[PDB]
Amino acid sequence: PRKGPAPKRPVMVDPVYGSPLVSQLVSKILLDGKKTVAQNIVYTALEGCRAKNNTDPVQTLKRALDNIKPSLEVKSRRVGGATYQVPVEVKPARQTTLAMRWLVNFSRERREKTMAERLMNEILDASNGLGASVKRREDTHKMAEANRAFAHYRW
Amino acid sequence: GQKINPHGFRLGVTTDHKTRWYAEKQYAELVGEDVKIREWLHKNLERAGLSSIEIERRSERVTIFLYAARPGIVIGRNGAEAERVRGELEKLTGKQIQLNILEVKSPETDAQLVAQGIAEQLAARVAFRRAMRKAQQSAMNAGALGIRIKCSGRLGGAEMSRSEGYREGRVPLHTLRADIDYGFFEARTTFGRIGVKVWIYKGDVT
RNA sequence: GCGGGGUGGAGCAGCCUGGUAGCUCGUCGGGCUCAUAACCCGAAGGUCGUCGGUUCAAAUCCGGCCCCCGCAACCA
RNA sequence: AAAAUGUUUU
RNA sequence: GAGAAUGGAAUUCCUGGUGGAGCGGUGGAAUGCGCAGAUAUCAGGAGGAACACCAGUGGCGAAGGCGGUUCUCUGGGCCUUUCCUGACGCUGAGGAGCGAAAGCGUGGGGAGCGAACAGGCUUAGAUACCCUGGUAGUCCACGCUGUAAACGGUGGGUACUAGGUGUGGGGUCCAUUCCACGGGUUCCGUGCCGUAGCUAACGCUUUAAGUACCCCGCCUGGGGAGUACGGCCGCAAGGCUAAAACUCAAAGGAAUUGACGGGGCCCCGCACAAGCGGCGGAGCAUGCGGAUUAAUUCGAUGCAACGCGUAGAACCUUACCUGGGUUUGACAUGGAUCGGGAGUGCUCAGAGAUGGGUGUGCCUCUUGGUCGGUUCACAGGUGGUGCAUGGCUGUCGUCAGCUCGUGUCGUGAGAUGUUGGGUUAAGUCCCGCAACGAGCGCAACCCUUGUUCACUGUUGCCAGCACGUUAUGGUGGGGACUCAGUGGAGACCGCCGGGGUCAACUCGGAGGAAGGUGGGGAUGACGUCAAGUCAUCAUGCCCCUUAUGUCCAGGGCUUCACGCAUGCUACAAUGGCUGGUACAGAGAGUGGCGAGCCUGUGAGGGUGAGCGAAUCUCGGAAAGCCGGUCUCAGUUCGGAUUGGGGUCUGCAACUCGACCUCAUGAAGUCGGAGUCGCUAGUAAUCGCAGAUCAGCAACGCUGCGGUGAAUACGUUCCCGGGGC
RNA sequence: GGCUAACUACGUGCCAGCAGCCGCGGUGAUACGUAGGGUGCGAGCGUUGUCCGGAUUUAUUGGGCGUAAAGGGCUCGUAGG
Ligand SMILES: CON(C)Cc1ccc(O)c2c1C[C@H]1C[C@H]3[C@H](N(C)C)C(O)=C(C(N)=O)C(=O)[C@@]3(O)C(O)=C1C2=O
Ligand SMILES: [Mg+2]
Ligand SMILES: [Mg+2]
Ligand SMILES: [Mg+2]
Ligand SMILES: [Mg+2]
Ligand SMILES: [Mg+2]
Ligand SMILES: [Mg+2]
Ligand SMILES: [Mg+2]
Ligand SMILES: [Mg+2]
Ligand SMILES: [Mg+2]
Ligand SMILES: [Mg+2]
Ligand SMILES: [Mg+2]
Ligand SMILES: [Mg+2]
Ligand SMILES: [Mg+2]
Ligand SMILES: [Mg+2]
Ligand SMILES: [Mg+2]
Ligand SMILES: [Mg+2]
Ligand SMILES: [Mg+2]
Ligand SMILES: [Mg+2]
Ligand SMILES: [Mg+2]
Ligand SMILES: [Mg+2]
Ligand SMILES: [Mg+2]
Ligand SMILES: [Mg+2]
Ligand SMILES: [Mg+2]
Ligand SMILES: [Mg+2]
Ligand SMILES: [Mg+2]
Ligand SMILES: [Mg+2]
Ligand SMILES: [Mg+2]
Ligand SMILES: [Mg+2]
Ligand SMILES: [Mg+2]
Ligand SMILES: [Mg+2]
Ligand SMILES: [Mg+2]
Ligand SMILES: [Mg+2]
Ligand SMILES: [Mg+2]
Ligand SMILES: [Mg+2]
Ligand SMILES: [Mg+2]
Ligand SMILES: [Mg+2]
Ligand SMILES: [Mg+2]
Ligand SMILES: [Mg+2]
Ligand SMILES: [Mg+2]
Ligand SMILES: [Mg+2]
Repeated sequence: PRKGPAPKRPVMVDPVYGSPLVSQLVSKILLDGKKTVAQNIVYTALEGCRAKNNTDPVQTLKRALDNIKPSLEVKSRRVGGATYQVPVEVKPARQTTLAMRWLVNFSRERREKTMAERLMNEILDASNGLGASVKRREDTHKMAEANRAFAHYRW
Repeated sequence: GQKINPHGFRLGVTTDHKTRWYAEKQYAELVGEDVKIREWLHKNLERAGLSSIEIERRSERVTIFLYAARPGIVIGRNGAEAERVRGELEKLTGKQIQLNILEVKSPETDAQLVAQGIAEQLAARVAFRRAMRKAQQSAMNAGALGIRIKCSGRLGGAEMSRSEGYREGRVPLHTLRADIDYGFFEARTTFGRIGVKVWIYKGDVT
């Protein structure tokens, strides 16, 4: 807004796994205002993760988030009579938000039956380095590199 | 066009209701008789000049306070007119009416009578500017802290309608603790009717 | 006489040969606008001048006819 | 970056 | 100023070397050029034109104008004490000459630039802007033309009338020098500020647009028109001189205040952006346009009409249509006049209105209440005009503004206050200030919510005490807790620290339930839109009066090739079905809310307590959790449509009600261009209650709580607005 | 209607018409038409034409030319002043 940066609500931690990441994940799933449904989905996905690999589900979620985190992304610019795609570096909070949003959206887009282990499959694939989320991260980075010539328009 | 009634705005806060009775199975019919009483009194006692009609009820007995500038018309000769109006009131309602008529200490300060007089002058075809200035000057001679008069309509018998107004002093319409008396009347002329609104800032109340 | 042309509302493609009738504009319905024009998104629109023949099948092939063009209609 | 127009009430 | 020679850089072209894929150009591109070697790069050469820096705040010229250097020729200006002539001065019609650039003639030259032109782009078109090319021309010589916003839009000469302060030129004086730095002073320029004065104002003001005198040019409303005719000039283009008819009642100058700007600076709002969920597609509900109809009553029409007047159209409502009745009328008020019943029960005819029967028939009193006719007055109108109005409302807009008194400035409209700096959500304050003040707006006072205290204790509550049918605060009882509802307390940048010239404010911290306005509502300034409403009411005028009044039955307002708008249910697995099991708030109720039991598959029916309600009832909250099941299927998704059987309300559910049940099982696979809402207990979703209401087309509206997010770097862009 | 002394009703409804200029008439017309009333004049009263005035709007008395119409593009110079 014009007035200034609005305050941010503090992020709570998940009672079970003790990480703000899982709370952010459930709040991102969180369709229709059904917190209990969303975190049932999230807990089921994390338990499926620890079932298929011995490593900790919170650690595998973290690894997936780092594999989906974008470093820079392009935004539209109205310089002159044509629009430009100016690449801009992404702050850690913004990139965590982008990673979570992409993870959730592509989990919803996956072909498997149930959301819980659609999200589980997507998390495992991202942690390994595969999947639609990682593909989108690579594509956005590729397009930022293609339009890298406009790094001097940053303000 | 977009201003609230001052009396309704301050109702319950500073000013009080004109009717004081309680009934929960007859409420509508008591409202109807009250409407009949007020319409009858207004239609048949224009000459006296009615500031307010205040209605109370105890048990099938109605009490009417008539705040009038000149209760000479209401009382007639030795209370004959008072008796006849009371009798018409029993005829209209069917209940025991106890009617008492009260003065207004400063008719030049009560807004309703001020609108009464301004509308009467307009009907008698007095220049509206002169009438408004006279009412304003009289109000401030009495000692009101603020006057505001607005006459809207075919002022001076013209074709287009105007909204001419006068004011000086202070009339804080937005202040609830401000004691603002509001009056309105309609001058019935050969050219429709003129709406005269008067706000009078009596002072500040708790 | 010789040669060409006639296809949605208009102007133009589809004709060696048969089977799938296209582009532009306009018409109509919806956006954009205060409103119109412009622009944006969707749709309808010609059984092919007419008669007859060929052929399983004709806008297409063949003939007659109607309309529009061009050319020719010359030598004393 | 170019991006037009605004009949006749009484 | 004229002539001649001549200097260097840069562009272009040429030749050569090198080197290789683009170059160029724009808002973006393309035309164009380039492997036949461009662009680039280096060397050499040719040619034309203009002269960076010096260089402006400056110099010169009668004006137009004048910038490389050198030489030749030449014009004018300025100063000076002596010197000379002795009014020889000034201006100047006609006339003559000079006169930017473009243009014309003959010849020359031609690098760059560049009308015309060609092409590319943009565009609805683009005979343009922009791009690539490019001829006259630009250059030279000699002529011609003779016009410019040729402007200081200000003719020349002269004298006088405060200053202040830059700068160009010539003298002269002074001190230290025995230069020059410096100061003065004088004469002539050239700017700026500014007094008197002048001007309609803007402004001018010793360089006058001041005060005066001399001479010249010129003006007499705007167009027609600097045009026609004639004449002169010219090679031509054209120039000069210069009307009239006709037509308009203005044309115009400066300035003021507004609005607007594809003007600036500074700001703000879910205005973008960042996000989440939608609408536009499907079915249905609802409003409207259109069409239709005997009627589809009327109003609303960009935002600010379209789930709007309607918080309830089967009759009624109802204003519309067909038809049937009625005429002082369906209803008022007042005079008379004949009266005693009025008013009604049962019946008859009728679709009903209504009409005919039959029963019943005033209270006072000798003159009232009540009705009757005949009239008489009169009523009646949702008939017209919202552009005759009042009232009420929308709206810009919760936007931060809009004005006044006095003073002052200006001839005046008008200005100042109300500009400026800082700040604020705020014309909120602070600082300065020809302003000093005040008013309506902002804020606060009000309601609600968040903490807490006192008081009261039922119909509310149950910590300690005594029983209760096992059981229910059921019981005696209790003021503890909760709550109910009255009255208080509490927040004020008040405290601490920093910033802030200080000052307003601002940042941080403590305390605290709450901190910088804590959240929300009520509240809508001066005015705008001839905004809406004559249909809520009221009303000016006009219109109807055996009809535009009024009564009634039936019909219509519910039509349907279509279009728009607001919603609802969806398209499924974060889901459907099924069993179990938790947690609300706010409300309503006597023709009402109805428990319990019985009956039915169910809507419901039959009985039927209780409660005018902190008591009784509506009552079940739903989402959620837990178990089972379905397994991605146009489905065990979706529930449209259609067939059957019903229930209830109502005089009456055909047109045209809701609901139950059985069967049927449509489109719909997440929706084109476009578009909407929202910044936190919000969006999203989940149920509940109320108004109107016999019933209900309610999925609407107004509220209520449950669950409960993501995101806001930021102001560049879109929309609206605010100050200057 | 104002200049300009003297106003109302009825009829009409941008029609009929009025006007010297400004303008009037679109349903309340002091501006049209009529009537009552009024005003100015009066054996006259209006209209038209023409002239002067107002017009300092050709300014000798008595105007102007920065931006309102108006300084010649500039100078030289003849008559003249
Ligand atoms: C037609 O008669 N003459 C010619 C003028 C006129 C005369 C009397 C009236 O009473 C009205 C009008 C014009 C209309 C125009 C209406 C229109 N509207 C209906 C959409 C409109 O475009 C707006 C608006 N958007 O603002 C309006 O102003 C409006 O509503 C309005 O006020 C009107 C009137 O009532
Ligand atoms: Mg021959
Ligand atoms: Mg020469
Ligand atoms: Mg320079
Ligand atoms: Mg200069
Ligand atoms: Mg001598
Ligand atoms: Mg000459
Ligand atoms: Mg030239
Ligand atoms: Mg030439
Ligand atoms: Mg030549
Ligand atoms: Mg060009
Ligand atoms: Mg010049
Ligand atoms: Mg001139
Ligand atoms: Mg001269
Ligand atoms: Mg002079
Ligand atoms: Mg000087
Ligand atoms: Mg002058
Ligand atoms: Mg000429
Ligand atoms: Mg001007
Ligand atoms: Mg957005
Ligand atoms: Mg739809
Ligand atoms: Mg309608
Ligand atoms: Mg109407
Ligand atoms: Mg209006
Ligand atoms: Mg209307
Ligand atoms: Mg307030
Ligand atoms: Mg209107
Ligand atoms: Mg009416
Ligand atoms: Mg309807
Ligand atoms: Mg009650
Ligand atoms: Mg907000
Ligand atoms: Mg007079
Ligand atoms: Mg009349
Ligand atoms: Mg004269
Ligand atoms: Mg004259
Ligand atoms: Mg003059
Ligand atoms: Mg002069
Ligand atoms: Mg001029
Ligand atoms: Mg001159
Ligand atoms: Mg000349
Ligand atoms: Mg002489």
